[PDB]
Amino acid sequence: MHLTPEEKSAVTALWGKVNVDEVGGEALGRLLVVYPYTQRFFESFGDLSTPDAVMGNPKVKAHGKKVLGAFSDGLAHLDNLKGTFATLSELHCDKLHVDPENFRLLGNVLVCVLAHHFGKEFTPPVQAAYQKVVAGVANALAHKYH
Amino acid sequence: MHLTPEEKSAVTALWGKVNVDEVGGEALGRLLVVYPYTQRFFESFGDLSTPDAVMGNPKVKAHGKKVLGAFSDGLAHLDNLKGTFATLSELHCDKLHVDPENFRLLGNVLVCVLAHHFGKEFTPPVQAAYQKVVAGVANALAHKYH
Amino acid sequence: VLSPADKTNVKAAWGKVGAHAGEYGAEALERMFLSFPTTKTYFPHFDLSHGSAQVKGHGKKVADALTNAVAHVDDMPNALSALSDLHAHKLRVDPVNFKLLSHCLLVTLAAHLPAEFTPAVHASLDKFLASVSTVLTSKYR
Amino acid sequence: VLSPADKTNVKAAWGKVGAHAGEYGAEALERMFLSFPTTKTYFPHFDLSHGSAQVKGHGKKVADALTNAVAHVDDMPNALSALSDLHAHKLRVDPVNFKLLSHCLLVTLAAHLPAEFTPAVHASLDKFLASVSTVLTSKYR
Ligand code: HEM
Ligand code: HEM
Ligand code: HEM
Ligand code: HEM
Repeated sequence: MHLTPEEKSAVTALWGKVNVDEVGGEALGRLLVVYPYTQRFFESFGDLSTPDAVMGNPKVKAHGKKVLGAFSDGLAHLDNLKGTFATLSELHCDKLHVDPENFRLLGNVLVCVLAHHFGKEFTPPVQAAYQKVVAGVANALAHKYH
Repeated sequence: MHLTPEEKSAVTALWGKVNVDEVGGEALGRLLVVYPYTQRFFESFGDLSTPDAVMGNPKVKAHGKKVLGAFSDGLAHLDNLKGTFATLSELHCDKLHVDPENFRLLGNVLVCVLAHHFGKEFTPPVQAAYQKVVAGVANALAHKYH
Repeated sequence: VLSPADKTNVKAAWGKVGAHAGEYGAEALERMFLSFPTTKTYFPHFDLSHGSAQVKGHGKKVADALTNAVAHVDDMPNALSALSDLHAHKLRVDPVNFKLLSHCLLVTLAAHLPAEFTPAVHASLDKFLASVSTVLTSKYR
Repeated sequence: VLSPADKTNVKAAWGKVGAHAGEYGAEALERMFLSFPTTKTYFPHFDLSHGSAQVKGHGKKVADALTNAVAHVDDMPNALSALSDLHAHKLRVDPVNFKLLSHCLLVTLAAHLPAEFTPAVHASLDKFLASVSTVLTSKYR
């Protein structure tokens, strides 16, 4: 991707320390809490009436694991995000009807989760590389919309 | 920025009826009027305190001409907007310090001015095609920012 | 924040729209769907083809709310309350879309009111639509 | 709309920032300049190098304005009158930039308040920064 080699390594190096299980669920639960309008896509997940109901909803957590596993996969192909996500792009447009603005919201929430999770290790330059990656993933996922 | 053969035709045909001069001064003046904060870059133009003041300013008219002149040349190279605007992109960033967000605002105001001017011939499909072009151009001009 | 001048401008332009409101409404929706395809993600249950009755019908509802909003320009919050409820609790449209529709309404107005769409009125209308938008997403969170 | 719960959350969170406020504001700025390079177009007169004296200075000023805003959560328009003016009539920073800085402020806070940065507090802070932003650009036009 349009990341310097230094940035590419920084991303990878940190990602290795991420518990995709844990982080996916926190990232999708916080999206649902901070931006409640996003709940619109998950009526079938059950109760999302409160912060606590959202954070502890197992469908939330399981879907988060799924989202983040797909996210993790694109990290192995920073060079062909478009290619890694074409299928998922079509699915999200044609089958799910998700406005792609949501991909951007999720990207910023994830940045916040990584910062919370890593503290001081999530330095300005590391965040900057991560900002480039989340933007890259939202564009790749928005790519097949029509 | 993908224009179907028909979009390209539509763009081209309308543009051959545009008086750059006239349209340029109108688009730049409207910008200055609707989004007054954009006046931050043109203090030397004089008094831009009233719509009448803005619209009749000759500095605003001349500038609008310059800007739309360049715009017009890009229409000649829709295949390589990036390369065509590379130098202007570096100029806007390093010398002018213009937040690329202004290119998006100017593009939208421009669409408003062509609709105003052409009326009914400025159909939904023609607008869609111009929307692709102004975004392409704004993106080409923001490309070299760092 | 709408000045008296703005309110004056809006009442005036919307006045000339008059009876054509609903037509402009549907025109604006069409321009939106074509120009900004992502907005179609909110109408999967709609026939989005040219002249769809669904779009014509929807566009009339949208023009009617706007007419209602011009009539109560001094108290949009209360005048639009049920609509802000619906948007916040049911529809849940991401706020960037409001800016897309507002742009397409100005395009419509420009293309139909050459004499009336002066810079000053354009400026007023832009601000008015931004305010309606703020009202409509005021209860999001 | 800040509810009583939001206000408690913000005061709590910000109480915790305490004396590090200027250090967090400088860090937030540095984070903004690196992640969103177009925001540097407003600071052509600044040395944006890491640890620069202008950044540190500016950072404290932003931090202090926030502190004040928290102290006057119920009266923001009045508390930030001077800043609203300054931004609206002099600085004239496009409103999107406010969204970028708010994000970088939240990231800084998250990186420093492991215990306090819960989803509920995170939501409260996000809502608070959007309110501050709204006041600061409320006199733009
Ligand atoms: C990093 C961004 C995202 C990635 C990589 C991602 C990935 C995925 C994947 C892999 C699936 C399941 C695919 C399958 O059925 O085989 C999925 C389903 C889904 N996603 Fe996305 N997603 C992302 C963002 C979002 C966001 C922000 C939303 C809405 C806020 C969303 C809404 C959904 C929904 C509603 C489903 C279907 C769940 C079900 O199967 O019932 N996605 N996503
Ligand atoms: C379609 C997008 C635009 C194009 C193609 C464009 C093109 C130009 C050109 C050709 C010049 C002259 C540069 C030279 O001396 O070689 C220029 C200068 C300038 N532009 Fe841009 N421009 C665009 C948008 C804008 C916008 C939206 C702003 C601010 C809102 C802006 C601010 C300026 C300023 C302040 C100058 C210098 C004026 C002077 O020195 O007289 N430009 N632009
Ligand atoms: C100026 C801004 C807007 C106004 C005045 C407005 C007004 C309305 C009105 C009056 C209704 C119907 C209420 C009813 O029949 O009970 C409605 C419904 C709806 N609106 Fe909004 N709206 C606005 C913006 C938007 C935007 C930007 C979108 C998304 C792109 C949107 C999406 C919808 C949808 C999906 C419905 C439901 C349509 C149906 O299923 O029949 N609206 N709106
Ligand atoms: C959280 C929202 C913001 C707050 C609370 C804030 C606060 C301040 C304060 C307290 C000052 C100094 C006033 C003085 O000189 O006495 C200032 C100046 C300034 N602000 Fe804002 N600001 C905010 C957002 C922004 C954004 C997003 C930008 C641009 C990206 C920006 C650009 C500037 C600039 C360029 C100055 C003048 C700096 C100088 O030359 O010293 N501000 N701001």
